[PDB]
Amino acid sequence: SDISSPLLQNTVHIDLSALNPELVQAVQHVVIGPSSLIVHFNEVIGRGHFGCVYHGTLLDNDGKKIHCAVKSLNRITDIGEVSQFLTEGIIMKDFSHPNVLSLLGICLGSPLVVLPYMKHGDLRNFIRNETHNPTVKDLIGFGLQVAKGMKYLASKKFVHRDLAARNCMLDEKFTVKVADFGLARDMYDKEYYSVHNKTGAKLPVKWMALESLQTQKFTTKSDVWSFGVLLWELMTRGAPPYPDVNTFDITVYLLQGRRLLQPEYCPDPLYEVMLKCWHPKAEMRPSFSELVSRISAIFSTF
Ligand SMILES: Cn1cc2cc(C(F)(F)c3nnc4ccc(-c5cnn(C6CC6)c5)nn34)c(F)cc2n1
Repeated sequence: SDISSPLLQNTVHIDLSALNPELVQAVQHVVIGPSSLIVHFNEVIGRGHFGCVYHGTLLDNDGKKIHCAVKSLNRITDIGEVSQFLTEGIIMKDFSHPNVLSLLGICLGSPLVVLPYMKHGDLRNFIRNETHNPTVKDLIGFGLQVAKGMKYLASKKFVHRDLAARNCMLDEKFTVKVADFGLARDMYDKEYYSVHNKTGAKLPVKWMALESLQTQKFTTKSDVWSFGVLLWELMTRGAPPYPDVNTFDITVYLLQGRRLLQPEYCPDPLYEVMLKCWHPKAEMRPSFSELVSRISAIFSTF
């Protein structure tokens, strides 16, 4: 009734006055009460170009304290670009898959992206840790899990656009979740991104398909490309792709027909899968449901 004590569902109207009405109801379904979440600003567990990520404490229908990471959007200053960002990714609320990063809620100067806590961090930093010992079968299992969640996202006609081993997280059961999409989309390691200078688009050149560099029209076939590079990172346990090829001549490398070489510890049937995902004709690349068929057969056998 008042300016000072409005109901929670109305605080979407108040603190997000630049939002679509369609989107007002969308983020009205996913509001988090401030008295139900404590944000630890004492330590940052993640930094992105829109803001930092903090450890949080979400309180549910019972007092149960579920750990979380809470993504801050403080650095995006324009309260109309914020509204655009919520327009891009609120569709995450409809997604539910064991291999996909879910969204717990949006709290409320910018809003707060409340996401499940990932005990083991991102997929790349895990496979690169000296003190970690994943076998060959393990890393293929990781590439199996991302293929499933990708197959789920592909079924929603959803183009993630930035599939890479730095953008998939690991919970405490080592379930891989595709992340870095929607409200979680950001640049969590700036080194690999080119900002286009007409479109503001952010480009992960080492992971983008060849048609994506020529046109900037991302598709479901272009994530298949990014998935085989993801296979490549796993088999090299997180090595940078194309260390002898800087971003500029990357197109010259791929227009010649040259791809990433077979790693020392990648089975030939798995490296053959990589080459099919990098086919110059996008419509002839394997689907994510065909990928899950091939990788499972490779993951079981030796
Ligand atoms: C302990 N924990 C931290 C979390 C961060 C997020 C996140 F930030 F929101 C997020 N969503 N998708 C992604 C994809 C990649 C990264 C990411 C972060 N760091 N890195 C390494 C430097 C490159 C990649 N984060 N991320 C999350 F949802 C849950 C989390 N749990």
